[PDB]
Amino acid sequence: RESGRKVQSGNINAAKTIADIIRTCLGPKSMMKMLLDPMGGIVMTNDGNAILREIQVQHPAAKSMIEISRTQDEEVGDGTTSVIILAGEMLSVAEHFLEQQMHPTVVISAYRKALDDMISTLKKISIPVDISDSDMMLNIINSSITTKAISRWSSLACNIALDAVKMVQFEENGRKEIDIKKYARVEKIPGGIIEDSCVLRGVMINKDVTHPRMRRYIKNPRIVLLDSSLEYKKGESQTDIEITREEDFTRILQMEEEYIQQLCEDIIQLKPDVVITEKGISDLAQHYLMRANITAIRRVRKTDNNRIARACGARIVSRPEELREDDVGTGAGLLEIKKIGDEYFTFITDCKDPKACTILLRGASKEILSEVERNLQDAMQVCRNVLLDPQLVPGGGASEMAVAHALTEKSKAMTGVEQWPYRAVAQALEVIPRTLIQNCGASTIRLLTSLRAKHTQENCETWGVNGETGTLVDMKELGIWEPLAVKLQTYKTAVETAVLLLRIDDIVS
Amino acid sequence: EVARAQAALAVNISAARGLQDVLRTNLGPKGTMKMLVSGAGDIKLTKDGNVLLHEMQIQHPTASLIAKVATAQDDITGDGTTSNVLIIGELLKQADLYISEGLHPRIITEGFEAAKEKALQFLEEVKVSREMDRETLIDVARTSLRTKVHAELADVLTEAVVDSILAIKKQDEPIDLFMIEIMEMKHKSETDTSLIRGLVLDHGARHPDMKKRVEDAYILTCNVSLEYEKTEVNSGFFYKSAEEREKLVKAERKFIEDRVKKIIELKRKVCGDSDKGFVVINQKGIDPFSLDALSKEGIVALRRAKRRNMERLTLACGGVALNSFDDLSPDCLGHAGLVYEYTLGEEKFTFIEKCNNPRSVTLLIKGPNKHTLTQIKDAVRDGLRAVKNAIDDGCVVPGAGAVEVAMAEALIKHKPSVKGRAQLGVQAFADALLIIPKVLAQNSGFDLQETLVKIQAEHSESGQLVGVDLNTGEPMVAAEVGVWDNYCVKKQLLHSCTVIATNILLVDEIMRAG
Amino acid sequence: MLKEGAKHFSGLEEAVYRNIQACKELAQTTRTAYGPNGMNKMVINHLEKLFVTNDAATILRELEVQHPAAKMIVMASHMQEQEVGDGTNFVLVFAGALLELAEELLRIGLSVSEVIEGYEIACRKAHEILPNLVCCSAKNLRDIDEVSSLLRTSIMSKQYGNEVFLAKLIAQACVSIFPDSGHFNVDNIRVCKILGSGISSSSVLHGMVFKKETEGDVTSVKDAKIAVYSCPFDGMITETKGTVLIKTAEELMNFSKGEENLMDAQVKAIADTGANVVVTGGKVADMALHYANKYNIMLVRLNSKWDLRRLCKTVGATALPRLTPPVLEEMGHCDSVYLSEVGDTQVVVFKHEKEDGAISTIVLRGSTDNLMDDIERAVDDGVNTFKVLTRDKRLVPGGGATEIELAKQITSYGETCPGLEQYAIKKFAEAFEAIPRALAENSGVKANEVISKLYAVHQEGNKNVGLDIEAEVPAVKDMLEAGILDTYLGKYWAIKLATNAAVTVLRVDQ
Repeated sequence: RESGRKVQSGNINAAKTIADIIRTCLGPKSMMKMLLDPMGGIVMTNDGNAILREIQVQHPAAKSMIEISRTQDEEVGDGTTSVIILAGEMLSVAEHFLEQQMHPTVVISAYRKALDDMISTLKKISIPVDISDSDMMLNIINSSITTKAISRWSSLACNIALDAVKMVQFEENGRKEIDIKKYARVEKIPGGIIEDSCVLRGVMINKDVTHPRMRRYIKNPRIVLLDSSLEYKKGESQTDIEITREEDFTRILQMEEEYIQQLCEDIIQLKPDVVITEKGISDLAQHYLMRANITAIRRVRKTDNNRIARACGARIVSRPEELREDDVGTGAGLLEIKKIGDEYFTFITDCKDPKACTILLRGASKEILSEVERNLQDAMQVCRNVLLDPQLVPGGGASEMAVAHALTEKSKAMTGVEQWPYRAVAQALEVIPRTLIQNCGASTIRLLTSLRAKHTQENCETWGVNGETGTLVDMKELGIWEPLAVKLQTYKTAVETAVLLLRIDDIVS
Repeated sequence: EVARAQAALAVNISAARGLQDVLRTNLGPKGTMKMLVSGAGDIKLTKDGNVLLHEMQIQHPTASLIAKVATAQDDITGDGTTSNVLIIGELLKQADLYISEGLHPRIITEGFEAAKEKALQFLEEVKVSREMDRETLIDVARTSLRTKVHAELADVLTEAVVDSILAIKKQDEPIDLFMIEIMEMKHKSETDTSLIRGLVLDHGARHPDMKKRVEDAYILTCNVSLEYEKTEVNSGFFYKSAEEREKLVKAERKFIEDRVKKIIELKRKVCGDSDKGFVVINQKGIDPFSLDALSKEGIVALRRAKRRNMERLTLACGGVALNSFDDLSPDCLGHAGLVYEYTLGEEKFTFIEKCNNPRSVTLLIKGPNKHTLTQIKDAVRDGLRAVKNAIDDGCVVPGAGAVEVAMAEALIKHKPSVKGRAQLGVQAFADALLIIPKVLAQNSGFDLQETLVKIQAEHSESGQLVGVDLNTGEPMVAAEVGVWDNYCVKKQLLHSCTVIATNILLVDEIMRAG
Repeated sequence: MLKEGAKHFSGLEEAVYRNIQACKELAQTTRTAYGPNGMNKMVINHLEKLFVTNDAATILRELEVQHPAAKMIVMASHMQEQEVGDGTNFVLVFAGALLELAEELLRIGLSVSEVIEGYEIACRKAHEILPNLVCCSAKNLRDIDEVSSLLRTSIMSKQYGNEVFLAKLIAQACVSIFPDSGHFNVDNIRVCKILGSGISSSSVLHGMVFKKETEGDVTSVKDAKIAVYSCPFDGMITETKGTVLIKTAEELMNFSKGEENLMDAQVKAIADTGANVVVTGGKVADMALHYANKYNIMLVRLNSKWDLRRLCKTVGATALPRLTPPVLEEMGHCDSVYLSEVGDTQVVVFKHEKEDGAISTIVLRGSTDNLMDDIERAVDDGVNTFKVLTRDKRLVPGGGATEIELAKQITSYGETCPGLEQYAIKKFAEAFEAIPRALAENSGVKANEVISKLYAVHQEGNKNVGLDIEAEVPAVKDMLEAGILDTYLGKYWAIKLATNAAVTVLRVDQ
């Protein structure tokens, strides 16, 4: 039970401090807040998503801030800090005034037009990419890794991100939307080195299949994904009574044989060696296949088989009758039990569809690998974000100072009370520049007013202050870049986010 | 509960001084001991930076956080944790002064680094490459032990130190996880510090007078049961089967008098005499009557050994391990040119000594057996790692602040950037260096100012590395003096000092929650 | 601290102020607890047991202090007493006195190491002229008056009154009976108090004195195969039945009858295991005893662990509960095993005395144990004040005469040495007057009178004080020339051990 202006305050109130301390933590140049547990447990992070947690949370809109944050933590995970900045910016500025000017409403609307102007300006301020040139992509990843200051192994993982994620990218609604991630498969591996890893075709099966009787290598036998229903039928097509006695053992187990084979001969109809048996797994099912000298890999996940559905690019087959390569094991394909470290790894490569690879990771060991993987995970996603979005923007204040002018130019032209949000919208761009001016550790009011001028003539197209260069700069020469969507994705959120709590005057239990 | 930014940094920097200050002699011979009766609530004695940290249950995050990274140096050097804390808060003292006047917390943290380099560059510049001899290591030994204990106490310690590492320098292993074998002994005085190029055997055999002086040591380190057990034991044990117990009574001493004969024959094979000493060491119990048979053969047959000792036995002697004594060649068992089975107190601690190809060298200390006897053991043992660094680095420079000024000089003597910006960081940065001699000199004596202008002008006049007389307060050529910084030690803690001081400068809030 | 942090109960005030005072109050207690004194200090045990002693460790052991300051040092007086007899009551007060000069130096603002070393420096200087203070040595450890001259001191160093016949009876106890050549035994020399008669009636029976009742017939033979048992007879019967008495009735008459010949069995098997005496940490069993009277096995109805200890100790015995026919493990040692009556109580006696296995067991008669205890306190020390294990002890003046000797000496040097080192070395030779001030109190005079003359007597190695009227006006006794002397040894220790901590205890501010 909470009300109105006090909500509206608690909106501005909480969302203020919500938007805040992690901006000290923001920037490649940053300030890590300390976090103390009531027991005395200490934490040092630049991660708001992490910072969101140990702090005791009460304000349910702060919980809701954690929501769009986690919601964004789901999407990128980076900028979850940066998304809640601007809503904090947004909710702070227009709300109290314009609610004391009596409305969420004109505030609500104008962020539609706060959104589009930049969305427009985004397509203007962001420039297309070569996803064709991975180096044109690499610098982004070279840029993506280094705000949290990780380079060492990532410098390679940068490239390896480029490689698979363009391949792990095959997806179409017919408008060809590519979100596809789960295709990309990663491998914890002991030994090798962080500077040695790769992407192997199909989907390499690492996690739950070490299984040594897969044989080892499949030259061109098929791998078989069973939504069969390979389960032995104790009768003709059915499962007869159990075996409590000698008579039920002879007759029933015999008919259990046929249904395995007749399907496994349908499996043989696509000629495998490896059959990874998921539905209809039977102790006779593998044994027959093992009697068939068909290695039947059981006690297995359909997630593996979904990895294997993306390992051969295939589907999994409920059809008992007439099992096919294109049914399961699409394409010639491979299957190989590989030891990277000594861990057995099934590698099912050569998906029937091209753009087939999945990321092998070697560190000097699992951990220093996990160093790669975690950062590669960021590296690899920026790809499918650049692969998502083949436009990208000179960052910092360039990203920031661009639209406010058009926005103010709107507010000036729009000259409503919607102009007031476009004023409230204008400088909210510049807070991370303030943080960037924090990042350099300089005088913001100057650099703002300075960068304000930098948009008066240059129009801050490439010109922000970059706290890490310290100065108002071209962000193209300087090379500050993100795929446009990510900018918007950070930008889209806070609008709706602010607009979200812009709706709430009422908490009620 | 929360404190923001400025209020956040205070609790940080404010927590440092008093904490930091207690250590103002933790280093060099002037270093003052500190006693926990309070750490777990137990009477103790310690000087080290990192160790004292972990020892006390230390409630404050400030106290908490560096001990984690202070663990690194104490892991690496073992000392200079006895040092590093001092520059750190003094560094913390410096940066605020700007922000006190005002300045952006970034740029100061920002201005430490080229500073952290140009000074580290000066380390490259100042580092004194030295060709390590036992004497050089003797004065390397005593500079870390002066940090620990009396230079007096550093003396009898120094011997075993540079001597133990002396046989590992043979091994060409720059680090020592062996010849780190240390022993403590019942005594009225912790003064005694003994050096066994071999090992020392804690357990005595339940039978005395077996071979009390083993001259030629032929050591089979044996897991063997020469006590299977003598009476009813079934698998060697009691059980619920009489039927099996009925069968299993006799083979026991048979399996034993086997291993008896397996030693009996072995002894006479190893020896053919009681003249050449001989040793059997069981990881488990042995029949004394086995021993009785064997104790009269010229063996010292030993029992219930500790698997750890077995190794240095298996290794420093080149010893061996079997489950059946069988017979083995005399040489087939590892060797120590002498074994001295030694009782001080009521327990014979057998010295298997000059163990052939020692990879391990045993350092006995006899003492009152108090945390006194502890305060000596820890003392040598980080100096061991310290002097180990002198094996590591060929560059050892003197301590006693001979480094600091000349290092603090340049970056102050010129803005290394010729930025105020960096010099903001740098002047903050390069200043904290002086904390060590300036307090120690004043800890021991006159105000820092003189020695400072001395040591500076001296270095300015000299360039020779001149450092405090750590119980006077006057600078003395610290190289010749022997108070000595491994280029390992100082460089690391340098990094350690700064690498923490930044993001902790960067804590602009702390919430109590989790 | 300022923060929530770490662990310390010393430092700041505590180190300077409160530790020194923690280094004070108990030394303050020990001041007339050492040396010739009429001071007496009541103490209750964990037993709540009212007792008086001028011995420290007794008092010490039950004292708890949040500081290590008072805490840690007392081990030294023990480390001392580990070495010798008293002088221990001197050990700490020597420290505490010389200590609080440093907090003054702390007021005067002298650095720790600056304060530290001059003592240590002069601690040598003490030990350096300490041999110059050897005015005699120990001639006949067999002689009574050779030894009694000494023994009087630690007793005196404990208490003034009873010292003489003690110092006599202790050599009449024949500390003689050992070479004390490096061979000396206070396991073979035990103080066993008979409660009864007088303490002037207290004797010394050479051979183990066990006031415990000699049970039944005396030893089978005097080289006693000894069965020392914690519980040799716990009873052989179990009465649990329908009623745990009778239900089927005749089943009762079996075991109460069948019990006793099992006690016979055990006792016969005491005669069968071969023990010339059986020893019961547990109870005697009467039939067994009667059987042991038949078998004439000497017995002890009940045995203290203390009994069993010395029993297990010296016999080579092992005290065991036995519900079984017994097994000699304990066997023998003592070649004469007797019954005595001293204070007219059955005294189980064990004597092998070889001059090496030689047992001279002091048997204290007295009508009070607290009496014979505070006695035994000084008696504890005299024997092990006698125990130097130098037959030649380089006898140095007793009673503290050597103090003023080096007061002049080392502060005259303390004069000569320069710097802040001076008062370090100077306060050092000032540490003596404490007890010459302390006992001067119980003596009844100020220490200036004492010390000015103790100074004006100058180099003596005799002239000194204590509890006396000689200790009052003259500031002169013979703490050498009267027969009151000291071994050279504990001196070095009473000097050194305290000097170490006083140095060390300050250096720790934690």
